[PDB]
Amino acid sequence: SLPATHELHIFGSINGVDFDMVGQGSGNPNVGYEELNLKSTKGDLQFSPWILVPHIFHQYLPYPDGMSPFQAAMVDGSGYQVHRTVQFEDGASLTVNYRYTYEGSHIKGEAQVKGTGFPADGPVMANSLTAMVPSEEELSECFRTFDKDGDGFIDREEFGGIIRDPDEIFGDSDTDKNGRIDFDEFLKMVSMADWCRSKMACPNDKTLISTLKWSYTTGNGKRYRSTARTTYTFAKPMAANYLKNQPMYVFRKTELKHSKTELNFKEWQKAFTDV
Ligand SMILES: [Ca+2]
Ligand SMILES: [Ca+2]
Repeated sequence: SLPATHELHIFGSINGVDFDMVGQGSGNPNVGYEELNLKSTKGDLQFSPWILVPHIFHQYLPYPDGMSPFQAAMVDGSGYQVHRTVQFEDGASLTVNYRYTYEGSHIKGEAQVKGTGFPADGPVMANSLTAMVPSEEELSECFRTFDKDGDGFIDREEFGGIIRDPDEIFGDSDTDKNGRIDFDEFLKMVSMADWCRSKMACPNDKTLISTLKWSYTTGNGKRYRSTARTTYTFAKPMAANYLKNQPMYVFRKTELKHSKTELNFKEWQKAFTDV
C-alpha cells in the first residue's frame, strides 16, 4: 500500500556535538502532504533546529501521471536509499543518509546526519534561523510571472493577480512610495511565494539525482544561502516512464514550530513536468 503514517529517528553530530531525535508523523499520499513531531532524546539542541529542515519522506509524493518513483518503490516493497550533501555559503557542510523499512502503510525512517564547519558566531550555532525560503533566482521567476507586461515593476492592476484591504497592501509594499512594486519591494512583502523547487534527473534506471538551491532567513533579516545534491538509490529498476519524463520539478513548502527540544513540522509537495 501507499503510506499513511511514519516515524523518524534522526541523529548524528553538528560541529562534533551529538544529537538524537525521535517522533511520529502522518501524511496524505494523494496530495504530497506530511506532518511530523520530533522530540530530542539527549536534551537541548545546541544549534538551530531549522538546519534539520528540509531533512526531516518522498513516499508521500504523487506525480501528475500516477505515483512518484518513491511511491512505486514503497508499494512494491523494494524501496530505496538516500544520500544528501549540503553546502552553505560560509563554507559549512552537512550530509544526510536515509534508510527506510516498511510495515504496510507505516514508514520507519532512519536519518544519519554529519555537519561541520559552522562558524560558532554564524546563524546555525546562534539559533538565528527563522524560515526556509526559495533562492533569489526562483523568487525572481515568480516576480517576472506577475509582471505581465515586462516593465520590471508590479503595478496596481498586476498586483491583482497576486491577491488572487488590497489598496493598502499595495500601498504598504511600495516602500519608496513611487506608485508600484519593484522586485526588492516584492522580496520584502513576502504568503505563497515559499515554494522551493527541486530539479530531478535519472542517470540510470536505479538512480535519481535531485538538486536544490535555497536560503534560510535569519533573525537579523539576512539570507543564509545553501545548495544541496541528493542521490536516490533504487533496489529495483524504476519503471520506464520515469526515465523518459526527466527532468521533473518538485515545488515544496515547509513549516516548523520549535522549542530547543521539540519540533512540529509540516510539508507540502507538488510535482510538475515544467519549471
Ligand atoms: Ca508590470
Ligand atoms: Ca516602487
